[PDB]
Amino acid sequence: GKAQFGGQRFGEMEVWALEAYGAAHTLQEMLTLKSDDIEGRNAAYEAIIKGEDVPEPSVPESFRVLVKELQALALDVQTLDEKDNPVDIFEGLASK
Amino acid sequence: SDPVRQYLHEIGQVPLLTLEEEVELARKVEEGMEAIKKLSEITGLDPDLIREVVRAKILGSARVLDPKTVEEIDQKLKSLPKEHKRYLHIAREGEAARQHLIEANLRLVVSIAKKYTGRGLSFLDLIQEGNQGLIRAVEKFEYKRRFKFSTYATWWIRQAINRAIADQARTIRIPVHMVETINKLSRTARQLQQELGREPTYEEIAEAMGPGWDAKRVEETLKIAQEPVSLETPIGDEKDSFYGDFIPDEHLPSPVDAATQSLLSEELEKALSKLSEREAMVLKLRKGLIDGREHTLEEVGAFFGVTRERIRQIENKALRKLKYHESRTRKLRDFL
Amino acid sequence: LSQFKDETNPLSSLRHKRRISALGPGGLTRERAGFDVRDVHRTHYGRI
Amino acid sequence: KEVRKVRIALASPEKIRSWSYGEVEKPETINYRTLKPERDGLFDERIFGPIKDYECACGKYKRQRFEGKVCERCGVEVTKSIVRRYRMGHIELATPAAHIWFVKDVPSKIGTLLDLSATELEQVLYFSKYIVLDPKGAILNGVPVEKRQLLTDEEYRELRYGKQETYPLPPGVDALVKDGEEVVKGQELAPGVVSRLDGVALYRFPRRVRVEYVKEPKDYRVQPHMNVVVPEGARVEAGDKIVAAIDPEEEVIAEAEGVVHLHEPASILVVKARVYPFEDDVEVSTGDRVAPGDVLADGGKVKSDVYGRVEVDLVRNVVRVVESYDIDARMGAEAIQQLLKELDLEALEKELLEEMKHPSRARRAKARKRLEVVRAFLDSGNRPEWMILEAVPVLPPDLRPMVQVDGGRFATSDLNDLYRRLINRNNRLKKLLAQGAPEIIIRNEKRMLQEAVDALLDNGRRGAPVTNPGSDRPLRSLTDILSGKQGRFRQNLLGKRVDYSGRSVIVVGPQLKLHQCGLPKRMALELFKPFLLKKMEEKGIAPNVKAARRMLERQRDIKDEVWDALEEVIHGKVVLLNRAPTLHRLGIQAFQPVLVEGQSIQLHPLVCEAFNADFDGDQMAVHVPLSSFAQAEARIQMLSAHNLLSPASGEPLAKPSRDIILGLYYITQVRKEKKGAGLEFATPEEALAAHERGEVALNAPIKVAGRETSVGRLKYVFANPDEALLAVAHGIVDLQDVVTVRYMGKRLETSPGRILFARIVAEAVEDEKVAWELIQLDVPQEKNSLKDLVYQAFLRLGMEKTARLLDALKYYGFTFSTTSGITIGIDDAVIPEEKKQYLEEADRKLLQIEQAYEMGFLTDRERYDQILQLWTETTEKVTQAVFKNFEENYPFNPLYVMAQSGARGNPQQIRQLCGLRGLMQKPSGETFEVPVRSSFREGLTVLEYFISSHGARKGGADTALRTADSGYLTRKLVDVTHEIVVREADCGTTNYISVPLFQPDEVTRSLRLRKRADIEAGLYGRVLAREVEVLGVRLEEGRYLSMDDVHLLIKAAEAGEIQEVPVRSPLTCQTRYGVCQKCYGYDLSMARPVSIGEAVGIVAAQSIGEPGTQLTMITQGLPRVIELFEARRPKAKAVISEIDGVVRIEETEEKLSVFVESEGFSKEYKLPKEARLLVKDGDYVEAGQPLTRGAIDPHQLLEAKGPEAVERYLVEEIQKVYRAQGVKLHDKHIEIVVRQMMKYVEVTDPGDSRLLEGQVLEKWDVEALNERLIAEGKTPVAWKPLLMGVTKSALSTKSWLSAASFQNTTHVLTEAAIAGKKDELIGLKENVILGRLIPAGTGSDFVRFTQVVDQKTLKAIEEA
DNA sequence: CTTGACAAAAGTGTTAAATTGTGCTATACTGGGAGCCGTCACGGATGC
DNA sequence: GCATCCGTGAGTCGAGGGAAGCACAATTTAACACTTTTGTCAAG
Ligand SMILES: [Mg+2]
Ligand SMILES: [Mg+2]
Ligand SMILES: [Zn+2]
Ligand SMILES: [Zn+2]
Repeated sequence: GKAQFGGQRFGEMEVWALEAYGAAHTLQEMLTLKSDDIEGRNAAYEAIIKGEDVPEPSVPESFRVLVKELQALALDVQTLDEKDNPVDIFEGLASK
Repeated sequence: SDPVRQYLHEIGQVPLLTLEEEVELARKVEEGMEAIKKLSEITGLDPDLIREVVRAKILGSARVLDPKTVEEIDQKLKSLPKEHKRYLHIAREGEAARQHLIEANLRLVVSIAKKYTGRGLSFLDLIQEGNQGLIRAVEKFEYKRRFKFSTYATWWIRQAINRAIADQARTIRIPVHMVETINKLSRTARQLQQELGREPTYEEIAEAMGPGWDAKRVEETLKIAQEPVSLETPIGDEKDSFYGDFIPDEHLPSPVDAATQSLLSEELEKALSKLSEREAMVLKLRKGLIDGREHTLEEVGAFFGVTRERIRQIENKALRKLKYHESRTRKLRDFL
Repeated sequence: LSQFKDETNPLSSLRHKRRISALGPGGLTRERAGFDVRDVHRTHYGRI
Repeated sequence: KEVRKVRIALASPEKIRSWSYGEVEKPETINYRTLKPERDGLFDERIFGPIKDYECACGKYKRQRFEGKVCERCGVEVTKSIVRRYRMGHIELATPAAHIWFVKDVPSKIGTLLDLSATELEQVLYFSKYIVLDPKGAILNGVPVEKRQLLTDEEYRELRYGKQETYPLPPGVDALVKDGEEVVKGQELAPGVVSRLDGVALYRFPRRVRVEYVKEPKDYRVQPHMNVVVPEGARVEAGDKIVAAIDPEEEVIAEAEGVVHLHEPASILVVKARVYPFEDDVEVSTGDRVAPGDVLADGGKVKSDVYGRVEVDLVRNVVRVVESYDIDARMGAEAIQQLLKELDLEALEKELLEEMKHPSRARRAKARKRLEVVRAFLDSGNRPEWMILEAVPVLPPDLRPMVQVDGGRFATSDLNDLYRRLINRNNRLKKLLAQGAPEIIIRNEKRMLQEAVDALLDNGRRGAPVTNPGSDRPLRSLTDILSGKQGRFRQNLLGKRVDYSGRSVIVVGPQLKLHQCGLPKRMALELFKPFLLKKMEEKGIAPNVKAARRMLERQRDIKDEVWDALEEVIHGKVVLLNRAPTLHRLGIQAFQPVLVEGQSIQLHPLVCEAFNADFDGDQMAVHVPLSSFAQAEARIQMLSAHNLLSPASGEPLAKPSRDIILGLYYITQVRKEKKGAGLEFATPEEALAAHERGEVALNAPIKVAGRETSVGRLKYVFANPDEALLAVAHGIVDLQDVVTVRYMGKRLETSPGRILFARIVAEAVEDEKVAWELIQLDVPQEKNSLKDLVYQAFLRLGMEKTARLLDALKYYGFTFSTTSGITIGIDDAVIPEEKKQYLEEADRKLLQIEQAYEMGFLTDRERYDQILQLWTETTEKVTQAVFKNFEENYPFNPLYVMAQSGARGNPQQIRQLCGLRGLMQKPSGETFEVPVRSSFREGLTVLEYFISSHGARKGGADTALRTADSGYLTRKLVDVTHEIVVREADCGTTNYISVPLFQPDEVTRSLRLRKRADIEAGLYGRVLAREVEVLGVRLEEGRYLSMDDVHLLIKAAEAGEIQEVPVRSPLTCQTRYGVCQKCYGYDLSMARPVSIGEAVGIVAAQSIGEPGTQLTMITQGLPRVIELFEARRPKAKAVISEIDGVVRIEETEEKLSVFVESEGFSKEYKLPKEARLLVKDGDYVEAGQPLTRGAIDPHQLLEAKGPEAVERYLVEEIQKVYRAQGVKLHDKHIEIVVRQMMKYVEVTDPGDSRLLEGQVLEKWDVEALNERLIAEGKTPVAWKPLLMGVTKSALSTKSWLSAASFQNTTHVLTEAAIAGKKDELIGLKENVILGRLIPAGTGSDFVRFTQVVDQKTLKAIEEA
């Protein structure tokens, strides 16, 4: 919303347009760097004002919310690697 | 499919107690309670422990202290002579009567609970809270006074229902004493509202409350009594907008705020570079740029092996050259 | 049915008071309304 | 490392407790006064972490080095506050509660494992019926109780506690039965009451006691507060008490020795029990349970004779054993959990495998459904009992925040309310259990606890939805958060709000280039702020970035050098313009921003059609790609000037439009004169001589000597275009006057405007010779001729020169339309002189029709039809008269020119302006008998206007309700094909499809050539599978079919040299998870072979779905397409012959039958009376050939004919809808979707495998499994091709993430968690959800690893 | 550079008010109440 | 066979919208003073 100084909604159909174009990196930025990659969006702004290229993005926070909401439903959602070993996307902040 | 209808049907399968039946059950509970005390005094066991064992046996094996210690205590009671075993029988009959007395009065709580609906707790929640008061009524009820059970149980059922509303009807819990104040304030405002033919101001409400009340306290009480608003309340006829969509997150630093903090550190590091190899470490320790916490002059001294006056001289010297370097360059005033 | 008054100009306020809505509490639904309720009936002549 | 797979599985209570950092024991959220979280509450800091970074709750540790330290005063770990978003708690349920996802999701997973119906499971779970777990030798109604039997509450009380009944005696009357006397059923107890069961009759409250002294029948009265302390017939010595009382004054004693007799009982209790008199101490106590052979009293003398609950009566000194059994029956999830714990999945699988051989299909079908659930739990490693929750996980509090708004008010989510009720009910259940509350109270609380869990997990799934008190709005549960259009998937994962994004109204920029846009300065300053701050810091505008940002905060503080820096910032860069709805991929395009003064975005005219954008108030969003990758993708792939052709059809999409066509058509159209128009002469000088006399006009067609020419072609002969256009400037001739011009060495006879158009193309493409070959000079430039010019320029020159040609056409088209003089007046809508004559003829015929009707020669229905035919024929004639008048008398009429050139309008709309409005339809569908005989120029009457409003509303309502249907269809098509990507150059398959060139016409019963647009849509840009030799031209195998090749093939077909073309299509492609380059063909957007890594599945779905809104203007239109894509069985389905043979009609008055006769077979088809048979006697029909008119069932066609026939039918019938509406769509896009529909198969013979008969799995998997089984010499799996709709095909995909984000989120997740499904992140949706690089475009493995290096950084490396 | 003086702030200890939690009240009282159709239509899947 | 239950229905924007009282104990918290660190001024 303009009143809230808000961004433009990049809905599903707009995402499909980037997928059809093949703009994998343009789509990835709008999903992570410009929306909810908290570490990515802070680094992207800092890199630009220093004259550098924006860094490689990271996992979005919305997916982190999805994992936690799925766990609250007693569903064990685990992100694995090539060798099926679990990968911690919370950076050790949720592991006891 | 209706939980309320299902409960009402279940309580309807227990016939209501006549006066003769009610007195017999009340007498048995009173006799059973006394026998438990006699058993505990003779055997030396905890009166609560014997009551649970007697309660556990009466309730049967359909209820999950481990069962082995129940059996050992039960066998110990059964080993007593006939005179002492007679109190075990009275305890068993008393506990069975207590269960029957509670079940046969489940209609009384429903009649009371139906008058508390709409105050923050659902109808079934009101009933179960009232049941807890009904159980306490059975323990405290005395048939010697010849008062009917409905006379005494009503006080305990209403108490449990009213207390539960004060403790569970608000997302942000408010103590009973403050909840009572809010109800009294609402009654006073309502009574004044009809008398004045308009909404009373905080001055009229405060005067009617009595001594110790002013407009400030009435205003604060109303502010406390504000329930939190749901983040999922829709706005507009279209069901696509909610409260949470308009509340910014002011906890996490913004990208601008995070960037200027890193810019400040880089500029501060360059300023500390001009300082001596010894002064910079002292200043960063005193300002907590290394450990994250400030260090007192003695601790900084204990770190380097000098008295407190040395650090206070180094810090005042390191902090003064930075003023000179900053003034002669003006590369650090913007961050302030 | 209690709507923020549309008073861009005098005609705006006049139009709003004369609007007839099939929606609201006790009426049709914006997505559950078929073509029959949305058509111009022959009896709309002179009335709607 | 790097995330490659995502796995979902059931969470055990051990895992749920391992997740939790502490158990939430209290429902308190925060302190109401201090506003700090309460200990053990839903927001507790010791559980979920500190509120603020590196600071305990007790204010003792406030530094970072204490990271990893837990304060010993408050217990709060000293760490980042962001852990509050990630750390979970748990609630330890007093009793287990079933997960509603595994109960109410049909078919129930718990019920399937336990073989319990949905009703049976609900009754047990919600404490309606008991389930037996240990009968303990219980007998019910003479029949022993077996395990897993459901017992109602009445039956359980009977088995567990026995039979008893109390009969209230009337006051005063005395019972006829004594205390402790056995009775039988129906025996009278008192004079007025009779028993209903056999048992021991016991006096309840004896109102009178009669003692007999020996010296004396004294009688004593018993009150309600008095109880008798002695049994009946008891000898009472002097002084012994008889009746006990509260007051000793009213206590009853005995004067002397006597016997006590009890009388006047209040009621009789008849209980089925055994009475055992005893003399010594009893070894049992009240409430114990005994069995035969158990000792009761006297040290073994008295023993139990039957099972039951033992109760000892001290008054009567007898032992009563109420006949009952210690049956183990339980309700709720605790009973279900015990059953699921006891399941032996290995043994259950063996039994189900044994039952899989049952001859009955229903028995086998049921066994497979149970066994699929059993197999899922066995292979995944999950436990069935994990479906019942013992500990409820608690979401991190930052995901369910209780935040304070700027006004001081508190805002919280509904999950806190749902959690509080669960905790409030759980804590109360623990208190009730500790107090030994009766079963009715405990059962009610357990039922609420189960319902509280189900409201938290999925509110409203079972029972009435939970609403916050004081409102009727249902609370949002965890299921609602993840499901629906407002759920996490579709609102926050598949689409997001983005930074560096703006929006403003759009206006037309005619001066812009095709690759440019008008970006307002104020928008660009905010969009490019971080870049601008760096540039401002570089120059002297600001000292640093922070001071630069302060300058931009205030509008009056911005200096004039900032705008100069902003120009430097955006140099070279591009922005993305987006207009919603983004129906196809051209809804987002990249433009080079041009800073303009104002607040509106300037849009190039040529991109309006792709954007579907006009300038009546439209708005667009601006997005700023940030990195070099994002900028490179937009500048190379997404640039507007690079996407000139339509990916859907391959035709130009950025082409001349309304004003551009109008200007170019006007100058290229020639004038026709009528002054001379036929005069013949002897010499040219005579023909010219007449012209100066005024007898013949300049462009009047005359004959000079023998040839037909005009005066203009003789009077004016120009040496070159420069002289011709110089004469135009001097007013000697007009652009529309036909003259003789010497161009390129050929003496042309054309107008200067056509010569001017030739020079327009020649200068734009900078090649006079090639441009001459690209244009059609001898015709006015309409929409289609200009479209052909753009396509030919694209092929011969490329994107760069075509974009230059497009701008030149736009500039001159805009320039000429301004000075040409197009305007619309009331007289421009010319009324034909034939309209009055036609209406008089129609009225006479209409009056003639009525007279025949009044004479009774025709009925109402045929008269109604005949009236409609008359007006339909009259309306068509007026349309002819309207346009015929235009092309004879006003060839340059503004309505005619706009319609003819394609700029605006169609013959239907022109007639309503110029001829008559025509017939109108009632809201019921019928058409009014009287039409609207008045045009818009004459003006409708009041009645005619109201009659016309019926159709206008229906059309408007149709448009509103069709956008939802078209948008839903596109989403289905995306989700079924999103994973299809060109992944390799060639899959090596030798299969193909033979695209037919001739269509089986049935009205003439002959093969006729298909339409050229139809053959192009099925052959353009396709790789030839086999060599074709037509017209002396050898089209080798592997050759991509261009438009020239397609046209050549049609030319050969017209000569009877070829009937069908074998081409490679996605239908026969063997590439897994996509297609190959050679099976797709050309990138219709670039008219060249498709590049590996393109997301053709997304392009195909957008190509099909974009014209859905235009489709609707048996079923036809969009509803026909939807049922075709959903593989639905039509209501009026056609009857097809299952076998081949000759048809034998046996029509009789009674009924209609159709017989197909073969060598030995004879199939009978009982058609209805009103069946439009399309097959006649003496015809040989093949399998799957329709016998009756209608829509063929694709599933019946698949079984009767085969997988290839149903695929061909689906593609052809979907195209019929689009072709009938004028929409051009390549068959590739439909075949990509149909390929996904035919992706699955059904097993018919398990063979030497573990697969089940009737199991559905992907065709690739079974073929791969089959070739594997052959390798080790085993019987292969026999399968059967299967067809399913786009929704069913999408929902049965292998990846659970994409399926859950599409629909049936609860159903998809509940199956995936049980099966432990691992998502390999193969398609596009899964990578989009995780924010990864999609495996398409620049993210495809084919191109992602490409390296770039110069010849000096490479040469030095080569040395080492 | 350290010693000592020197004092302001910060840190323990008591402790009174202020606040919060818990128990109790005895004529007799014993099975709820809001909803209530333009019920949305339609395809699919299950079931008996 | 049919009844019956379940999930589905375009996008962006926009603005407006935002009915108990008491006693008594138990715990918590403001209020206070004394001593202990820390900080500072002098001196040599
Ligand atoms: Mg528009
Ligand atoms: Mg001449
Ligand atoms: Zn702490
Ligand atoms: Zn292929």
